[PDB]
Amino acid sequence: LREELQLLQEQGSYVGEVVRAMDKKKVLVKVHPEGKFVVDVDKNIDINDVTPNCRVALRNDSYTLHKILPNKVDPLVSLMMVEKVPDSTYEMIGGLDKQIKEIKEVIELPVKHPEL
Amino acid sequence: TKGPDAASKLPLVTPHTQCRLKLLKLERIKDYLLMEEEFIRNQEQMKPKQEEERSKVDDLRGTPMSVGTLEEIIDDNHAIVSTSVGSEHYVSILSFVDKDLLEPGCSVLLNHKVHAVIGVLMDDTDPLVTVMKVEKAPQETYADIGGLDNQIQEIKESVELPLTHPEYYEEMGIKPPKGVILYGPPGTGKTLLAKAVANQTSATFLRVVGSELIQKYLGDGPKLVRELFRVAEEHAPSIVFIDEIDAIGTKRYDSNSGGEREIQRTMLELLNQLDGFDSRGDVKVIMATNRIETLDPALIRPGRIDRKIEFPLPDEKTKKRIFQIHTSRMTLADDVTLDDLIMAKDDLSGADIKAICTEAGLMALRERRMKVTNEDFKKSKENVLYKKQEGTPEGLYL
Amino acid sequence: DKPIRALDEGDIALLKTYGQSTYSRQIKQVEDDIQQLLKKINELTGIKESDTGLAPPALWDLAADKQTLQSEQPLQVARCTKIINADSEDPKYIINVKQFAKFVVDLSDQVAPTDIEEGMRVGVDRNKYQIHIPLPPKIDPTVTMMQVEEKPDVTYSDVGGCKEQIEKLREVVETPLLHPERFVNLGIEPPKGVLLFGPPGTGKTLCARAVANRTDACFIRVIGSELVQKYVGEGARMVRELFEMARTKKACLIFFDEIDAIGGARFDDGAGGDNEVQRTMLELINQLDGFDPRGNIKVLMATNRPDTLDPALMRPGRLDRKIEFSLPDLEGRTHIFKIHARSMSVERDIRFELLARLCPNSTGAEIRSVCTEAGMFAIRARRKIATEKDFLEAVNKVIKSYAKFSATPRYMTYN
Amino acid sequence: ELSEEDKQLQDELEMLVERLGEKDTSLYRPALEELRRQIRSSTTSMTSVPKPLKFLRPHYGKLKEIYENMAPGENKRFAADIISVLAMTMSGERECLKYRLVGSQEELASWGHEYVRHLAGEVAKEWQELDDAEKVQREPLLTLVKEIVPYNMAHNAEHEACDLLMEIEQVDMLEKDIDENAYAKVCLYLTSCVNYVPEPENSALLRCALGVFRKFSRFPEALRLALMLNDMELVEDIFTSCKDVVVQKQMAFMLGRHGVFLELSEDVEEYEDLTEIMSNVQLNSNFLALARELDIMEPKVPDDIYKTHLENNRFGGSGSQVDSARMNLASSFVNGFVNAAFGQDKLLTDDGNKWLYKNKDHGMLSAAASLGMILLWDVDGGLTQIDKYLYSSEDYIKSGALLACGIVNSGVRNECDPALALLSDYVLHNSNTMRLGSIFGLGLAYAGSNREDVLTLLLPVMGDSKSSMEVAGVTALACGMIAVGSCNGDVTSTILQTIMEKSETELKDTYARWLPLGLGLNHLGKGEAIEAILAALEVVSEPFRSFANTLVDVCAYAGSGNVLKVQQLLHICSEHFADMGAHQGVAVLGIALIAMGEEIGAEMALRTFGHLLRYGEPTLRRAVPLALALISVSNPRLNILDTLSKFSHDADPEVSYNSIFAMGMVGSGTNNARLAAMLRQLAQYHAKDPNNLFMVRLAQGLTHLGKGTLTLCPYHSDRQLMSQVAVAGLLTVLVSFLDVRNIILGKSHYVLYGLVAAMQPRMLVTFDEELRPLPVSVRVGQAVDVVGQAGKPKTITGFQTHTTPVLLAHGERAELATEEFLPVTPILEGFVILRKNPNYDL
Ligand SMILES: Nc1ncnc2c1ncn2[C@@H]1O[C@H](COP(=O)(O)OP(=O)(O)OP(=O)(O)O)[C@@H](O)[C@H]1O
Ligand SMILES: Nc1ncnc2c1ncn2[C@@H]1O[C@H](COP(=O)(O)OP(=O)(O)OP(=O)(O)O)[C@@H](O)[C@H]1O
Ligand SMILES: [Mg+2]
Ligand SMILES: [Mg+2]
Repeated sequence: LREELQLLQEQGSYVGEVVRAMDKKKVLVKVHPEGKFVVDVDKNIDINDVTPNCRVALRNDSYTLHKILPNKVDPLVSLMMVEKVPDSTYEMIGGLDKQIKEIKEVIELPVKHPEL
Repeated sequence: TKGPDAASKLPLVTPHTQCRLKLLKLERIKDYLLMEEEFIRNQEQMKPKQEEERSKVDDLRGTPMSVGTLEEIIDDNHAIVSTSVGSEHYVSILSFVDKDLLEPGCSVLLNHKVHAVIGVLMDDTDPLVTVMKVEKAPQETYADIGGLDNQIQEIKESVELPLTHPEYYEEMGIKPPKGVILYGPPGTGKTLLAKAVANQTSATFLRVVGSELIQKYLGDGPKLVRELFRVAEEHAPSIVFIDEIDAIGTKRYDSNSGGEREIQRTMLELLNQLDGFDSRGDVKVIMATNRIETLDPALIRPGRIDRKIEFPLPDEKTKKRIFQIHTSRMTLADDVTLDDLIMAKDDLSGADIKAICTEAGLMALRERRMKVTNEDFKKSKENVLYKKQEGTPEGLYL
Repeated sequence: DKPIRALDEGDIALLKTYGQSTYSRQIKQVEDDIQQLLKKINELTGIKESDTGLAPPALWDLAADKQTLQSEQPLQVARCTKIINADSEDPKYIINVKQFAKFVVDLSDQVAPTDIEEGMRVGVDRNKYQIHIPLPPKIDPTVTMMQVEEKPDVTYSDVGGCKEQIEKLREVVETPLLHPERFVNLGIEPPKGVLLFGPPGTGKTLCARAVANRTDACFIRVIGSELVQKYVGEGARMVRELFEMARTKKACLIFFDEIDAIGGARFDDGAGGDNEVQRTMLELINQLDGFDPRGNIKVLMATNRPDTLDPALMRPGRLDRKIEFSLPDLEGRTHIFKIHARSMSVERDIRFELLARLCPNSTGAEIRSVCTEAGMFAIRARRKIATEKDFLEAVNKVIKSYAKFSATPRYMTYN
Repeated sequence: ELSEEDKQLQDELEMLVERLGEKDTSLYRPALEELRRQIRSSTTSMTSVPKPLKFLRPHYGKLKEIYENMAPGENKRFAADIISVLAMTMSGERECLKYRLVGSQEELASWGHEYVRHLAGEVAKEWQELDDAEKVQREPLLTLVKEIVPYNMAHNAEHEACDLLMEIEQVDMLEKDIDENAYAKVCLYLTSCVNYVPEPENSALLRCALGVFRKFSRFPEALRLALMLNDMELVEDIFTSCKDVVVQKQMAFMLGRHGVFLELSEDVEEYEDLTEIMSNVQLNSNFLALARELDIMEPKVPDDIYKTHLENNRFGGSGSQVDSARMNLASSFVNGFVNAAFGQDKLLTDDGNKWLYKNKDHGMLSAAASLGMILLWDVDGGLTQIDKYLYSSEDYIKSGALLACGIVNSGVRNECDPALALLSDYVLHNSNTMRLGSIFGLGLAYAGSNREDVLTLLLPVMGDSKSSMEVAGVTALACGMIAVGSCNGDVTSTILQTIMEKSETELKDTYARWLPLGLGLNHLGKGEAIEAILAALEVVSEPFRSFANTLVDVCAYAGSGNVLKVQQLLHICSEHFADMGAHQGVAVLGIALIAMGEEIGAEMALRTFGHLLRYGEPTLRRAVPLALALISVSNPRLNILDTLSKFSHDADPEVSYNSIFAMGMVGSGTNNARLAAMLRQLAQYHAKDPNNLFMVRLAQGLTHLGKGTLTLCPYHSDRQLMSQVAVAGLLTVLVSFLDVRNIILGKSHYVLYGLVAAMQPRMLVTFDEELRPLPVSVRVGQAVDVVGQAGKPKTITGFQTHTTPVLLAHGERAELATEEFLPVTPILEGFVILRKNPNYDL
């Protein structure tokens, strides 16, 4: 509980996109309301991992890049990726066995066994 | 100057057969890559000056560094700089900055606290433009194109030969063609030819969709086009490929359509970049479109687009070449007579031949065979070729 | 027919094993580790350090840069909106900090009240907002880059077949400047604007380049992408500052290249349309003619689609003269052929009249393309001299090969 | 899941395999007969899944033990066959091999193509797993190969046959098994695989292909592989075996192109014609025809080559009226190289003495050599003009005239040998300049000769204590390049004694670098005999011990592609510690010269050189551009030129100098207008420094060499045939260029003329059987193989139609578009002879 409280009182960190690395010690980032910033990188964070357009987190004091964070996705596009799969089944499709095999020759065979 | 950033490519390993020669060449590639890895790993490991220079300069400028827009140069060390919030500040220019680099409108690195000019940001390239640059050259080469000898020759004379052999052009007095539109029915090899020339070229290559150069905000479309062409200028020998120019190249017309007028403004900026006031320099443009008749005449006119390369539906010899190329990696039987597929008038294109080969492979896999036969190809022809509905009139003409 | 049977795991294993496997596994593994090795090299080098404005060490060598940093202080730029002048002893000064706010401040003791006039821009301290230094008047950067300052190498001898167009252009942009006395004597006010219009590639931009080449005055090549700004009313302000800069120069020249971009037709049935672009066009209209006379600012406008322009803009008070560039006649096309084949390594027997007659409806750009294609044909088969047959083949390849579908059997209809 | 037929077949297979539980008499013959029948039926069919093998997933442990106990006769052999077929799909490598090894022999053909391939792979695995500890297992594997190879030969599977025969290290059976329709495929496979296979298997493969080509009587190809092996005895054997006089003339043309001059006995008819063709006396004449085909008779002047009319004359009429010596030397090199081999110049032919009189000492030698180098391959024509300048007032320039002779006799030979006669009385001259000129002219005139008389005459110079250090270095390089790629024990011992007796203080100079040179120049392409060489050189002390070891390591593995030697050289380069960086520079040149053997290795050496440049210390940065020049001589690749242009503006003068020379060498003779423009821009930028201007003008001369009709490529025959003389010439020039200021910018401009030893022209002059020129329509294009190992001649695409003679740029080949003529040599390079087609009917 005390550790949670102490982590809570720490200032919230900005989140900014990445244009490109610049020095192996500095990163060009772009925060939401202000413009670009050439900022330092945290010791643990490796430069070869911060790729352009990767939505890093910067400290609120010196804008230091301290986390890589998940990549940005247009909110509207992310809603197009299904999470809860539907309930339809191949056994619930009647009379389309040939069609099912034909489509699975493209949707199942290549991804499962590209070696063929 | 900022010379071309040509895409990197590994040497082609041939034969493509699963033989020991391919193993030896690939292992030579692995050997040299391991040599490079060993050298680049032991270089910094044995590194025991300029550290004082860095500890002074970086400490003086400090982090983070704000990025502002230079507006005025008042004194030799004072400048009016507008921050990204639009607020102007009269700040000082520190000594460790090249005064010749400072120009009005340039992107300038300022201190976070006093906003004083600590440096100048060189690139400041729009991320939507730096993604257009090609880093990994496509694997398709001129050896993967069957037929199309005239088209390949024209494109080589346009965008390839001037780079390697400008002697002919300079000696005779021609300015080499600096604009090519690859037009024809879909699946004929336009994008394939663009991939091949990108693979072969030693100049920087920019790939555009003809639709990613279009932006939400009102003035960002033409501005993005200008940024793309300026970047092409920076890396002097450049090739700008705009696939599906139909998206913006459509004919100009008068209507309210508040978005369409911005569309036309973007295309107008494009044609200004191609041929307008001030020279364009040593940057070639390759444009591809299925429908050319719908393009604006001022865009495809000579001087802007010097050559119009037609990609017709392949003929018998060309189709035979496509089949030979695309079944090269296959294991053909002895009963296969490809000729029957090449003849007849199915109006099949190179993409159609590729799909025929793929579907013949799938048909062979259906019969658990790793080697294709004539019957598999015959089945694949009818299975895949069913594209057009009628396309023909009745028995009126004798 | 016989249904396709499924591919069981044993079948998959057999197909992927019952075949070439002496080197297939090794080749595939080598390729995969080759890709991984390439990724390793790219990651381990992976810097391409961005260039920054770091001067050579001997240039700065300044330990006093920190002294300048701490001693000198930043100043926000703000224009003194008004002089309050309470008693001429505690006058007070209303200033406007761009978009931040507006304030009532006093000058620092460094500057004198007579040196701070109303309306000028001054630097204010960030704490007490007190005036600290007068500043030169604002000059928009992009507006000063809109100027050319570098005459292109296109002379008037490189524009063939447009003698009337060139003479009418020089009558509006050159003659009233070099020799104004030829007009005031006759009491004629020369036109202050010209609209260059015609088919694409006929030579409007070439004539504009020639004008800029021998203007001898201030030439401003307006970029159509900068009058179109993101924010509302910024394009109109762009036009205002552009015209003000032109007025600062003595008898400036402005060339609105491709005026269709910001010269559309005003409308409201589209439920909003452009509005901002229409407002910028309306402000350009106001600057061209109306109250607040424009002055000695001759305006050049070019567009190869003039029918979409606003009738208010097309009105002969803003664009007085309307020079039309038409498809060159036979003599003009011969002149263009001679111009564009001057530097080529061709034969001396080329009948350029024949080639000009072989391209009935063709712009000058098409003639240049024909010359370049003739050179290309002479290069393909490696001849160092381009003969007449090369030019004929080029004419067929450029004009006839894309003109129409009137094939020779269909062309037998005429004799 | 399965089907009705599949289920029935599975049930039958399970019943057949389960019946083997007991020892009933009517079990082993019936069950194994049925299993054999089904397996043979399925395997001897199309590549369909072997349904019995898919159904069969039992354990053979009971089958193996019963094999051990039942029926010592044929039934255990049937069981062995069945389990071998089963384990081919599974992982039973050793067991699957020995089942066919000791089981029923029958034949491998009776099973199937896939079974044969799997057995071949397992046999290769076992052979690589079997050492010389026992030969008992080797013999039955050899017997298996005896049938595996003909199967592949008859079923177009020459790939697997060749691979297996390379694994077993035995390749004799290809001599007796190759057919008429398949010799080209296997021969091309070997000639491509030789480059990448390491020692000593490459030489064995080369001689195997040589024997195959001799058996099939493809004599020109036999000559190509003989020069690849670099052994004179088999070349003589091929020369004797050549019964067709047209092929004799063709092989004489190729021998002259390679510069191999073998003594011909009078027993061979038409000896005089072959000798005069091999002396290459006709070439100049053909060149003249070449030029008069392109209307490029008129020679050029350095003023127009520099295009002073385009350079911004910032100082007009006040800063160009002074003629410095160094710019005059550069202009001499230009008004030479550019107009070379055309038989005429407009400033050195009509105003000779006036030109030479504005040169001092070194300029005299340079201009005298360039006077001979303005007319190539005309011994009598060259000497008719060179004699007067040999009779000059300043007798010190006499030596320069000898260079002219040595630079005129280059690429040609005369029966009377004017060069040997002219320099025999001048080699022993006591004057340092006189002896230097004599030895350099003798070396240039006699490149690749290996004549014992000249070597013996050159021997006493090494032992002469009076001879200066630069005289000793030039003598060593001349001895090495007269004995290129021969491992001459006489020259090796002489140079070893000379370096052993040399003192450290006298070794510290730059010219001592030329002492290993000739030693290394004696051992090009022969890395086997260099163990003794390195042992002998280990006596001398470091750092020059390491320097000489590195240099001889380069010279031994010239184009070998030995990646282990390259790894050693890269380790040398990467060791971050003046003379210490010389080892790293020599090792960088070593990576270059080893990697230039293969296109893939060269293109990766590009990336390694880039990494070295962007992450190396100053000495490596200076060294790399020489390596880049070596990699792509006369091959104006745009990426290389762009990197060199980027580094031509470097703040390190040596790096910029080396980059400029790399521009000159890589773009030499290509007449690249882009390279010419970049060189003009570099001249404008570097207008103040005399050295940068001198070297940029030298690069312009190199790139305008012969008005674009000359190349310095040390490679021939589709870049597969190396040239020892050319490799030696570039090696000398580059190692001298390792110290630009002291050697190139010092007293040794004449070393540049060593490039003329590598000066080889490009044409497509076509001759008839009687050697008259014959115009033939030729289809010219890129040699990009659109196939795999189909044996095609790279399937020339990018076609263009030409009439001979034709100019072929580097990387672009030619083919005969007319069936009316048949070329004796299928490689259309240089001068060729076309036989009228007897098959063609009008
Ligand atoms: N002439 C050809 N030779 C070889 N392959 C071809 C040829 N034409 C088409 N193909 C094959 O077709 C594939 C798809 O064609 P491609 O991408 O070039 O289409 P396109 O002509 O640009 O069509 P679109 O109008 O859709 O842009 C290519 O990847 C290539 O493998
Ligand atoms: N009369 C002429 N003489 C010589 N060249 C000409 C002539 N007319 C046109 N050209 C050529 O046409 C080329 C392109 O024409 P230009 O740039 O003037 O197009 P435009 O008609 O203004 O079209 P847009 O509608 O894009 O504004 C010029 O580079 C020039 O070489
Ligand atoms: Mg496409
Ligand atoms: Mg125009």
